[PDB]
Amino acid sequence: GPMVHITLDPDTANPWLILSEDRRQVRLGDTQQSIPGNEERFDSYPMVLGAQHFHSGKHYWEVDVTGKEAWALGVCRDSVRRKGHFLLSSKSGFWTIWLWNKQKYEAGTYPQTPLHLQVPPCQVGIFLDYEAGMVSFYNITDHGSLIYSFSECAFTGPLRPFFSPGFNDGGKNTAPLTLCPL
Ligand SMILES: CC(=O)c1ccc2c(c1)N(CCCN(C)C)c1ccccc1S2
Repeated sequence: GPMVHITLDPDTANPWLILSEDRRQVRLGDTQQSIPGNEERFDSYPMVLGAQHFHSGKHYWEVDVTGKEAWALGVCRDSVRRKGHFLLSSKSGFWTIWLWNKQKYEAGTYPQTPLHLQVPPCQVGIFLDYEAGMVSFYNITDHGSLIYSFSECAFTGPLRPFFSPGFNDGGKNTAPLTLCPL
């Protein structure tokens, strides 16, 4: 079935992130870690990928976001640029939604799409359908209602799970993103 056990890829993790020993959780740090400047590491935002690669098929996983004032989740091409600033956009190889400022939910279309959520999600489900060209986001707290779906994605190559526990703000928002047991 589509449920997949995601683990986080340490080689991609921005130095402002702290990964748990089992690589199932990630949070913002108060200072940057001193770690290699390898080509796969996001250097400008607190972002990290899952280790898993998807070339085809249906895949599903869930993330706990309880109480966080900001986070971003989704899928991206493995080929996305890792160094420098960029637009989180489905024109740039990312299919993502996010929260910031405690109550501003947006989908990473270009331009961005505001999302009106009646129930703030505590857990989010991410469903990837490679052949259908779809990435769908579900509000587990609201009985699995649809938050947003990207369609007509027309994927090539491997895709990766994408995560951010927030941006750097002054040590705020330090609770982790946690991959839920499935
Ligand atoms: C849209 C875009 O390219 C974009 C690029 C990077 C980031 C981002 C938006 N925001 C949303 C804006 C935060 N700014 C205003 C500080 C975000 C949200 C949750 C977690 C991490 C991040 S960092």
